[PDB]
Amino acid sequence: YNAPSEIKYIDVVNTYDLEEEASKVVPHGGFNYIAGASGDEWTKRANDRAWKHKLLYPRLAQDVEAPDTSTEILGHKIKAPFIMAPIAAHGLAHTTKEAGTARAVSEFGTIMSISAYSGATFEEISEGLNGGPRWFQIYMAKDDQQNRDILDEAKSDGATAIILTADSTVSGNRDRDVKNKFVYPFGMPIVQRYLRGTNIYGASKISPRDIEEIAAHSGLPVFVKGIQHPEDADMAIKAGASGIWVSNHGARQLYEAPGSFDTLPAIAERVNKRVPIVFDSGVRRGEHVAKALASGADVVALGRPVLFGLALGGWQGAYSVLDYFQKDLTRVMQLTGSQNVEDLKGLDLFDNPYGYEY
Amino acid sequence: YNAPSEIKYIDVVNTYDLEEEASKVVPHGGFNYIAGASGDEWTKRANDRAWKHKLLYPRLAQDVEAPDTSTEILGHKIKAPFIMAPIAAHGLAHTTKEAGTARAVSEFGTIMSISAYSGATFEEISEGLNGGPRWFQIYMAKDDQQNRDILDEAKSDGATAIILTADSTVSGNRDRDVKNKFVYPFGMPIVQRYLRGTNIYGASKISPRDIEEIAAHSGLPVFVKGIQHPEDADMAIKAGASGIWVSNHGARQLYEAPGSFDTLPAIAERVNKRVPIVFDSGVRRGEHVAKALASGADVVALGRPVLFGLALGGWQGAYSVLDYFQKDLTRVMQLTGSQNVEDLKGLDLFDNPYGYEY
Amino acid sequence: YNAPSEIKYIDVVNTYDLEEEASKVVPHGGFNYIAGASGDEWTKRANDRAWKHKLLYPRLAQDVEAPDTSTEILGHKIKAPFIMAPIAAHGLAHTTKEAGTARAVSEFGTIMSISAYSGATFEEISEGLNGGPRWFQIYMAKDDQQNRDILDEAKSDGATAIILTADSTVSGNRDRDVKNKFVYPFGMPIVQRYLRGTNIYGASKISPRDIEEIAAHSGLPVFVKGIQHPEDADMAIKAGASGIWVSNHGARQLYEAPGSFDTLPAIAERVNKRVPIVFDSGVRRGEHVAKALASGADVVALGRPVLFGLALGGWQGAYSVLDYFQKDLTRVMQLTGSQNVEDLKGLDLFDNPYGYEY
Amino acid sequence: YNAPSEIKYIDVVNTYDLEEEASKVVPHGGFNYIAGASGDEWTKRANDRAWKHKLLYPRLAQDVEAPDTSTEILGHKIKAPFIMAPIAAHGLAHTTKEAGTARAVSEFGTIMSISAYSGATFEEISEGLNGGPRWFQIYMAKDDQQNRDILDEAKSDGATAIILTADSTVSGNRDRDVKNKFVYPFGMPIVQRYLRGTNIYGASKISPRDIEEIAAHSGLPVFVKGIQHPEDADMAIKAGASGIWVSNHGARQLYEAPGSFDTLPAIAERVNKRVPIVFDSGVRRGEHVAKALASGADVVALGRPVLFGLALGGWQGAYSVLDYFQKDLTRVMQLTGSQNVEDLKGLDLFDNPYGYEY
Ligand SMILES: Cc1cc2nc3c(=O)[nH]c(=O)nc-3n(C[C@H](O)[C@H](O)[C@H](O)COP(=O)(O)O)c2cc1C
Ligand SMILES: Cc1cc2nc3c(=O)[nH]c(=O)nc-3n(C[C@H](O)[C@H](O)[C@H](O)COP(=O)(O)O)c2cc1C
Ligand SMILES: Cc1cc2nc3c(=O)[nH]c(=O)nc-3n(C[C@H](O)[C@H](O)[C@H](O)COP(=O)(O)O)c2cc1C
Ligand SMILES: Cc1cc2nc3c(=O)[nH]c(=O)nc-3n(C[C@H](O)[C@H](O)[C@H](O)COP(=O)(O)O)c2cc1C
Repeated sequence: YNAPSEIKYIDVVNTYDLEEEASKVVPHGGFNYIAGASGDEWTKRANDRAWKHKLLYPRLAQDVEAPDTSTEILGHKIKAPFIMAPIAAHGLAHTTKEAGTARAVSEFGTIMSISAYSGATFEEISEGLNGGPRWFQIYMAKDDQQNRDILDEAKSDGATAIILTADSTVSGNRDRDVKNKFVYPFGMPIVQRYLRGTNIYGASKISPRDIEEIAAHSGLPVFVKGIQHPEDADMAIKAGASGIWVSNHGARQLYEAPGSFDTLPAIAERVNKRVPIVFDSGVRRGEHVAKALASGADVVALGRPVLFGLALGGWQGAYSVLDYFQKDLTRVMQLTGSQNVEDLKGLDLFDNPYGYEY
Repeated sequence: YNAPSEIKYIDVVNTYDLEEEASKVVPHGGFNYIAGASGDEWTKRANDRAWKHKLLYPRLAQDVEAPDTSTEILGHKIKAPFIMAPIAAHGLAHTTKEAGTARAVSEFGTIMSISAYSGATFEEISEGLNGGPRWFQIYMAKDDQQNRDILDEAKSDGATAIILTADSTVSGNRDRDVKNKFVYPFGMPIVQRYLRGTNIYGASKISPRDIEEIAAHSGLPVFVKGIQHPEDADMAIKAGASGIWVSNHGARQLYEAPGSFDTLPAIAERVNKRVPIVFDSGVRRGEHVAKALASGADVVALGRPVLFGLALGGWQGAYSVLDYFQKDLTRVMQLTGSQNVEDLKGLDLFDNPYGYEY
Repeated sequence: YNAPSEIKYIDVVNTYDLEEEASKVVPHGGFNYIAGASGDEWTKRANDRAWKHKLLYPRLAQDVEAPDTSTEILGHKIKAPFIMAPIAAHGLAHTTKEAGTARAVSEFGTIMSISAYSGATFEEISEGLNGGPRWFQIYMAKDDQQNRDILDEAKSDGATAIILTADSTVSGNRDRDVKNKFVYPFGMPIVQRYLRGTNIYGASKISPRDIEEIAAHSGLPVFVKGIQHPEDADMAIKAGASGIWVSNHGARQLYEAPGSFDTLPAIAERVNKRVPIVFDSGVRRGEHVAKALASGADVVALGRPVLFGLALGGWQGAYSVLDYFQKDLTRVMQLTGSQNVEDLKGLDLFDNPYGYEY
Repeated sequence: YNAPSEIKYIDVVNTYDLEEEASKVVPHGGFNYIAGASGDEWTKRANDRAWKHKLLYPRLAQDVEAPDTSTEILGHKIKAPFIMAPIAAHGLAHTTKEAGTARAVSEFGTIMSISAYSGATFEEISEGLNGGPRWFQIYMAKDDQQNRDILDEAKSDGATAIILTADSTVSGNRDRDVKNKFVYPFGMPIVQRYLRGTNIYGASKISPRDIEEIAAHSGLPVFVKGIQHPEDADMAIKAGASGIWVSNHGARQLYEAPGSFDTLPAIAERVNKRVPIVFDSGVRRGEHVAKALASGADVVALGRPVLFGLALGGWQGAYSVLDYFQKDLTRVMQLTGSQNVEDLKGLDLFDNPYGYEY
């Protein structure tokens, strides 16, 4: 597998163009694994078009200070209200793999989410993180010893939250991967450390009782990731979740489902401040960060655009994408009259009943 | 007429691609007879786009068991909540014609619907069915002796329900067939057995009084097929129908009518459990099966995708399509938190007022 | 000007295809005069797409008789619920001009509307009409003697109604005609008979007072044509109109206005049976005739499709288009459970809030 | 920089075609500076498509007089209800730059808006204006001496209103300019007159307190430009604004915001006659002028179409565009039954919930 290896900063004009650019340097199979989605990708398109359902108003300012994008989540002060989403197998995008992404995320000043299906060992990731904050993403194993194992791993790795991904009991119908007959070219050292001698995908099982078990034994706040329905959010909190991570997995799971942003207000209204909300699935612009905040998210998580940046320039390319989002958000703050992230949470959005074609 | 004859399993990634694939092996006229629809096909497109009006939520599970797709209708236990729709002239798709479809349907474990306009004799179909359950579809004849004849045929053929198709008093404005000057290359042996010596299309007449007559004399439960309006459903039940088959005939009849799925909730609310509902016209994915169930159908009927599978691989190709739907539905069950078909009937759907372009 | 001259019947599969077909035989300038509309034609497209806003239901029959398309308007029994719209300069489409259209309309058995801007003399039209019913369309002249003149002409010509076109005070912004620098190649003998010695387009002025004047002096029922707003319909009736002709002139006048069919229900509700309603602007299918009837029109008027038929086959080609509409409507009647034109007035339409893309 | 220099009248059929025509004579970088907008231009498209959300009705007349497009704003009688929007750097379009635009605007008989970022000196503009009315557009400087300077400039230049642009604290994300690496080829003499010896873009800061300061010290009525939210309109008036200028800067500022016309009714309802409203951002047709008037604007401002006319023909080309709008509006008046600009303010618009695709 001939992944790119060049390390360089990139001039990000917008994140959409990074997809086609990365397609020229990433092997075909791996690129389509990253870029593709379930079915004919209608729900991936819905994730993108949902942002046109609620529109920003330019507005007058009420404060004289320059804008400040910093915020805090679970006690971590971060430079901007976005974190890195947990994504498997960064080596499909770049030879420096998860260590490269971790270096970009740590140097930028936000939180790295580590997929249990990382292609890098934690020691490799730890070198890139250089002490930066990290959260650990897990799937629910049928074998409860494996859950005890991975929770111990997360604690030993300095994780300050667990991300329990609920929406991946089985894979989505990812037509690109089926047609390409795609096969992972490398292993999963973190899960293999624990599975050796005891099928990896088939080891995973979630219900409210599962959430309760993980929350009771992790010693860390647990986000439940993949929530799209408000009653699930309520049930997850009552079962002990310390956070709700609104997501459809980048449209890589259930097909013919809503665009993720369209589900956020109903969830936020039901959560009603009880726990923090992370929002993902389709964030491509600073305007999207702002809209998610205005709609009840505390932070968003970034995914594909960062991986495409990693493909194009390693840690410096991924850093360029994070820098782009921070600068893009700053512009949106100026033009919406917002001085800080809290102001963005208070924005009034214009409801567009016409949708994408207007 | 040089229909395909090869028998093989096929790797179904999605059913949409089967249309173009079948177009390469089926003679032009017959293929466009199968694939085409009335007018400029806007209502066929509406049947397809209607599925984006109600979207599935991924949700947490409440049961530990593996998913089970089986269900029961009119006392028949079937492997999945879909049956074969009655379709004329399977010999346009494959030399093994209705016997090939019947073998796939019986081996899979669901119900075969036999069109009165079959190109195969019942003995030919019976060999494929090998004892499997079958329903018999009829049109209302103007000559009441022909109705007595075909009801006797159905009983002699072991049918356990009659499908009275109401929406075909005359043909739809099927532009493809007119422009191709298409002509059936073979006969209709089942109707000819009774019509000989006594114009076939012109023999057919329906009103509530017709439904009452068929229901009173068939000795079998009667589904009325082609219903799209709730008041017709109520009238049909009051006239003695034992089932409502919501359908627009695959958009092959009335043009500039709604997509069939959009009509289902209003019908289901009016039927209000009185009789079983079969839904068809546009089912292409497991998500569609689930949405129909959640909207009040007891089972769906499959049509064009199975015929395209038959064209590509005979009974094994048709079987591959049925297998695809069963596996696709299983995935949807996992991701919606559903353990069984009854759970699917209880799903909450997201209303998408933006329609297809979102 | 080299207009087609061939006379032949044509096999009409749909009326949309007649446009491109006619473009191959009609001189470029004249063809684009017939086919074009104001601005970028968005409102012509709206006239067409409006039909997808209200959808037909297939439904059970309640009567045993074969369908009958006949109806009556202002005492004239006509073979089907459509008449010929007043259209200028039929010689742009065919050398037999208005006489050819009149022969088709009379032989079919409906009403011919004669534009004051006919290229044929009345004697020429009269030969084609062969005694068939005719209505006379006028514009309001600034010179009231010209109004007295044309009303006398209409009476002498056997007209049984006047069509007062209100929506043409000035021409629409017809980009095709401006860019083609189109110029009428022949004269207007009917208006010239009266204008000689007394600038034709500039002779025309309407207000409720104008309607009152025409209705008081015509000796015939007056339809006011071009109505799109209900308050205008009420004002026109109170001023003495004997009919309301809902129309946007085939989108050839005001741009960025609604599709004509979308305006019909509000007008019909306000008219509330007081006078007959003629509907036009975008009728292309039997389904459109049915929908207009169900929405409050007594008849529709046909325009461009008949002219395209005339271009392709003279009176026999125009006849073929009328025959197509009658047969198309008959099919729609069968499938909607309608035995006669009154049944069509009682149809329940499905409201499609998604519009054209569904 | 090789700007066009030819002076000629042009035959304007519609203003949309002027864009492509100007692209053939304006240098690539400057043309894309004029034509482009933020992001992928979705909000520029929204400005255009918003006009299809409210549709005009053709209607009967209630007055006998010929239409009159004149109106009055802030005591200035103008020939038609549109003015020239403030636009920087007209020299990108034509060598005669702002003097050419000013000559067209003055000769036509409306108000010229002068951007503080003009490429022409005021003396150059004054020659073109030849005494015609002018308003002066400013940005809020951080250095309050610069605000005192520019307000003195405006008064010395005979300005009769100040346009305080609020929506440009920083530049929009104008992808065309970033990708073209566009750089202004000439200077800004008006701002340089005051900035010399005391970074131009970075000199600009607005809040209600800023509006109050400008309104208290200008000696002239102050319009606040860039308003899209009603509460900002109320706050601006309470702070001393004498006018509200509804605008999104031609979509050159905040991305993923509404089309400007969609924001106008809510603003007009809140302003509730307190001060005049100027509307801009997307006006391309006489129908748009009429719709803005009917929705609460007193006049509209024209932008890109006039600059494209200037590129194609200098002052005579810009004049041709103004003449086009006046003639186009006259047609719309005739067909809506409107005799004067006040009648246009009273029009009833058809609400189109289907949007652009209908
Ligand atoms: C290539 C790829 C791999 C992913 N791997 C994981 C994973 O291992 N665990 C997980 O919880 N989510 C995974 N996700 C989902 C992401 O966490 C996140 O929800 C998604 O990337 C957001 O959508 P976006 O990148 O289109 O904005 C993955 C997504 C992609 C595209
Ligand atoms: C080629 C073809 C032949 C059909 N023949 C019949 C028939 O003989 N009797 C009947 O009731 N329906 C017939 N139908 C309608 C089907 O029963 C069913 O309603 C339709 O196939 C469902 O639409 P779909 O296949 O697009 O999902 C036919 C449909 C097709 C496409
Ligand atoms: C070429 C052409 C000429 C027309 N001439 C007249 C006319 O002279 N008088 C009139 O009242 N309407 C005239 N109309 C409008 C028609 O009466 C009618 O409203 C229109 O054709 C209906 O739209 P459709 O043909 O697209 O269905 C004309 C329309 C066309 C296309
Ligand atoms: C090339 C260009 C330059 C502009 N410069 C200014 C400016 O200097 N000051 C300002 O207030 N608005 C400026 N605008 C915004 C215009 O005043 C106006 O709001 C916009 O042109 C209206 O949109 P439209 O031209 O698409 O109809 C500019 C617009 C363009 C296209």
